[PDB]
Amino acid sequence: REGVFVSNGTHWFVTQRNFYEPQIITTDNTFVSGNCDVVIGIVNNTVYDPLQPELD
Amino acid sequence: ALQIPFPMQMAYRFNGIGVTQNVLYENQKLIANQFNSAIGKIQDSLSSTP
Repeated sequence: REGVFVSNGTHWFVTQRNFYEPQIITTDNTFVSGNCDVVIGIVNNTVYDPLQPELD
Repeated sequence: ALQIPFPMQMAYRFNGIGVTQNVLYENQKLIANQFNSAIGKIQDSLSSTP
């Protein structure tokens, strides 16, 4: 939604563009669009959803 | 100067005019073709215009 996917060699994060402040990639800060074979250069990683661990 | 891949830069600009960036990643090929054609016609237009 805002920022860029940044990797530090082994882990992926989302960070605002103008100042480094890494956050975990979550369902809250990303949005979905179509299947993942049309975009070029797409990569794989876990996008945690905060509702599952709570299991309310 | 901080380097950034050119398609991500254009996604930034698309976002700037109020169109979400997924619109660019799904039409990267088409957009590149339109841009190439426009740049090609500029020189011909400048030369034929009196």
